[PDB]
Amino acid sequence: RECKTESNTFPGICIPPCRKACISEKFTDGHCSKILRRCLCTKPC
Amino acid sequence: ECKTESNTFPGICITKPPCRKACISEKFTDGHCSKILRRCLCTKPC
Repeated sequence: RECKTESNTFPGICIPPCRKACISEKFTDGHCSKILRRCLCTKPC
Repeated sequence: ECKTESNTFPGICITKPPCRKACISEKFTDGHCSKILRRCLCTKPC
Protein backbone atom coordinates (compact mmCIF):
# COMPACT_ATOMS: atom_id res chain seq x y z
CA ARG A 1 0.00 0.00 0.00
CA GLU A 2 1.17 3.52 -0.78
CA CYS A 3 0.09 6.13 1.74
CA LYS A 4 -0.40 9.70 0.51
CA THR A 5 -1.17 12.67 2.71
CA GLU A 6 -0.49 16.39 2.87
CA SER A 7 2.82 17.54 4.32
CA ASN A 8 2.39 18.99 7.80
CA THR A 9 5.54 21.16 7.70
CA PHE A 10 5.59 22.45 4.12
CA PRO A 11 4.92 26.23 4.08
CA GLY A 12 2.44 27.82 1.68
CA ILE A 13 1.63 26.81 -1.88
CA CYS A 14 3.23 23.94 -3.75
CA ILE A 15 4.38 24.78 -7.27
CA PRO A 16 12.03 19.94 -4.54
CA PRO A 17 11.07 21.84 -1.34
CA CYS A 18 8.02 19.58 -1.02
CA ARG A 19 10.06 16.40 -1.43
CA LYS A 20 12.47 17.78 1.18
CA ALA A 21 9.69 18.52 3.66
CA CYS A 22 8.14 15.08 3.17
CA ILE A 23 11.42 13.20 3.66
CA SER A 24 11.92 15.29 6.79
CA GLU A 25 8.50 14.01 7.92
CA LYS A 26 9.75 10.44 7.37
CA PHE A 27 7.99 9.90 4.03
CA THR A 28 9.97 8.80 0.97
CA ASP A 29 8.91 11.44 -1.57
CA GLY A 30 6.74 14.51 -2.12
CA HIS A 31 4.96 16.18 -5.04
CA CYS A 32 2.62 19.11 -5.70
CA SER A 33 -1.06 18.49 -6.40
CA LYS A 34 -2.39 19.91 -9.67
CA ILE A 35 -5.61 21.57 -8.49
CA LEU A 36 -5.19 22.50 -4.84
CA ARG A 37 -1.43 23.04 -5.16
CA ARG A 38 -0.53 21.34 -1.89
CA CYS A 39 2.57 19.40 -0.97
CA LEU A 40 1.61 15.72 -0.82
CA CYS A 41 3.89 13.14 0.78
CA THR A 42 4.07 9.48 -0.22
CA LYS A 43 5.56 6.39 1.42
CA PRO A 44 5.06 2.63 1.59
CA CYS A 45 2.73 1.65 4.43
CA GLU B 1 -7.33 11.74 -3.36
CA CYS B 2 -5.14 11.49 -0.31
CA LYS B 3 -5.39 8.10 1.34
CA THR B 4 -3.59 7.00 4.45
CA GLU B 5 -4.06 5.02 7.63
CA SER B 6 -6.04 6.71 10.38
CA ASN B 7 -3.69 7.79 13.15
CA THR B 8 -6.28 7.87 15.96
CA PHE B 9 -8.62 4.98 15.13
CA PRO B 10 -8.19 2.31 17.82
CA GLY B 11 -7.80 -1.34 16.90
CA ILE B 12 -9.13 -3.43 14.05
CA CYS B 13 -11.45 -1.99 11.43
CA ILE B 14 -14.56 -4.18 11.70
CA THR B 15 -17.19 -1.81 10.35
CA LYS B 16 -16.84 1.48 8.50
CA PRO B 17 -18.78 4.06 10.52
CA PRO B 18 -16.37 4.31 13.48
CA CYS B 19 -13.48 4.51 11.02
CA ARG B 20 -15.26 7.22 9.02
CA LYS B 21 -15.80 9.08 12.30
CA ALA B 22 -12.13 8.89 13.29
CA CYS B 23 -11.01 9.96 9.82
CA ILE B 24 -13.37 12.95 9.85
CA SER B 25 -11.97 13.96 13.24
CA GLU B 26 -8.54 13.87 11.60
CA LYS B 27 -9.95 16.26 8.98
CA PHE B 28 -10.45 13.78 6.15
CA THR B 29 -13.86 13.38 4.49
CA ASP B 30 -14.35 9.61 4.66
CA GLY B 31 -12.88 6.38 5.93
CA HIS B 32 -13.12 2.69 5.10
CA CYS B 33 -11.75 -0.64 6.27
CA SER B 34 -8.96 -2.23 4.25
CA LYS B 35 -9.93 -5.65 2.82
CA ILE B 36 -7.45 -7.91 4.65
CA LEU B 37 -5.35 -6.17 7.32
CA ARG B 38 -8.57 -4.40 8.16
CA ARG B 39 -6.90 -1.12 8.94
CA CYS B 40 -8.91 2.08 8.98
CA LEU B 41 -8.02 4.13 5.90
CA CYS B 42 -8.88 7.83 5.59
CA THR B 43 -9.57 9.68 2.33
CA LYS B 44 -10.03 13.27 1.24
CA PRO B 45 -9.58 15.59 -1.65
CA CYS B 46 -5.81 16.82 -1.89
